[PDB]
Amino acid sequence: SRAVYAKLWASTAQYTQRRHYAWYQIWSRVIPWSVPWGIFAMWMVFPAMPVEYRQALTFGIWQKPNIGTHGPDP
Amino acid sequence: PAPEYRRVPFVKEDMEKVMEEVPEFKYY
Ligand SMILES: CCCCCCCCCCCCCCCCCC(=O)OC[C@H](COP(=O)([O-])OCC(O)COP(=O)([O-])OC[C@@H](COC(=O)CCCCCCCCCCCCCCCCC)OC(=O)CCCCCCCCCCCCCCCCC)OC(=O)CCCCCCCCCCCCCCCCC
Ligand SMILES: CCCCCCCCCCCCCCCCCC(=O)OC[C@H](COP(=O)([O-])OCC[N+](C)(C)C)OC(=O)CCCCCCCCCCCCCCCCC
Repeated sequence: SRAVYAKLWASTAQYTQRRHYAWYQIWSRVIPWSVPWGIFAMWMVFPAMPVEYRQALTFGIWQKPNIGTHGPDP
Repeated sequence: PAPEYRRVPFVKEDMEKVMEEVPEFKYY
């Protein structure tokens, strides 16, 4: 019957939408890898920033290492 | 004795109404 053949033909009309859905799925699986690599980027580039920005970005936890040299002069 | 077959006559119909009797089918 024409009706059934029409339904079967039309079953795949929306190919592009299904492909967009596929884009969404694979990117959802992939994108969390940005966190490891982001941490490492920041790890490497932290000692390049100004001392003030190092102190700020760590909420004051980070401070200049104390190795027993270059102390104040009376 | 052969069975007494019932007749089924041909009739022509509007496809857009026959399409309301088609089962639902999905591939995507
Ligand atoms: C204990 C029991 C034993 C258990 C045993 C179990 C087994 C496991 C072991 C565990 C035991 C301990 C072991 C020790 C391990 C650690 C030591 C270690 O590893 O040292 C290594 C050591 C490294 O030393 P180092 O690098 O000098 O260390 C310097 C420091 O890193 C200092 O460097 P730094 O200070 O410059 O670091 C910078 C750091 C600084 O870090 C900090 O200061 C962080 C502070 C941390 C605080 C801690 C918090 C947690 C604690 C909280 C407590 C909670 C309380 C609750 C619980 C208690 C109460 C209930 O900051 C960052 O990293 C970046 C910041 C974060 C980035 C992410 C971005 C976030 C943005 C924030 C957004 C929010 C807004 C901010 C904006 C502000 C405005 C709002 O090794 C060496 O020295 C090198 C060795 C030589 C080997 C070379 C390697 C091989 C190379 C050859 C290759 C060539 C051949 C070819 C290739 C071969 C391939 C095969
Ligand atoms: C895809 C990423 C590929 C990454 C390849 C990069 C490898 C080579 C990195 C070279 C970095 C050089 C930085 C230039 C500034 C001078 C550095 C220096 O020694 O300064 C003095 C400073 C110390 O300063 P100082 O004490 O000499 O006095 C100057 C004081 N400051 C710094 C405040 C001005 O030395 C360091 O701290 C060493 C530099 C560490 C920085 C390392 C950066 C690594 C970059 C990789 C990040 C990649 C993220 C992904 C990006 C991809 C995006 C698409």
